[PDB]
Amino acid sequence: RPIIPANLPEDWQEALLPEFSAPYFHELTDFLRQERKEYTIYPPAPDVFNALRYTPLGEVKVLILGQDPYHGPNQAHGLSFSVRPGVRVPPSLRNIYKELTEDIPGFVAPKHGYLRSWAEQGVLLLNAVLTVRAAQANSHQGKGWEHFTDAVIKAVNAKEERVVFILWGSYARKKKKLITGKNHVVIESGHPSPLSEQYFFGTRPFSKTNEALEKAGRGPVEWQLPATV
DNA sequence: ATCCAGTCTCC
DNA sequence: GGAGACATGGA
Ligand SMILES: [Cl-]
Repeated sequence: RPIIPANLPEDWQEALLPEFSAPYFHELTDFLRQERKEYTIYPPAPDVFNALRYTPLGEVKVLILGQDPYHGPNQAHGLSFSVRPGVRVPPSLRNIYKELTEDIPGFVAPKHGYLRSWAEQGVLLLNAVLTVRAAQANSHQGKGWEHFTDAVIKAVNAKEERVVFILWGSYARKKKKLITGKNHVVIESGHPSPLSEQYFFGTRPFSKTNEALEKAGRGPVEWQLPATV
């Protein structure tokens, strides 16, 4: 039987039905059940598909693709790079904020790390791999997620209206060949982790995104976050 | 003071 | 991919 996540927007359910029905996805699911039995796996299972829940396929105008979820306790909750109200801003997101402060005039980094207000504007906050074992970055690489996130990329690429794809890191950048739509734009760099920050700083992805959207008659993203959440 | 938050080079 | 070099600014 297909293993279909609950409460997805209908457009995602229709686009991704073949994935939820596929043998590779059944095998990925079985592996993840074993992993959750034997280890602490992030994010919590109810949150794994939250990026799709918060940004319907029809609303996507920017697709941010990181590597894999944050791998410490109470960090990841399915929107890449985001943390819940109350949670310390992780290093990657501190670096995102540093780059925004330089790239977008007037951006003021808030004390929180909650990025829901970006998802609500059409920014799909994805990672190439959607789960991780505690303390072990990229521990779930190469187990089936990449086929599923290829399918997500492909569904967005099939849209006619311009989407900006921002590929952060080597693993996310493997998706570049799938982005063939004539109206789409790809921005790529190193990941914003402090361990790769020399490959991220100065790449101006936020302004480049807004310029591309504007030239296509799409509205820019409001990158400023609320001061409190 | 230690620990802990990627990607390049050769084979 | 494997092994190692070089990767950081804070709690
Ligand atoms: Cl994440």
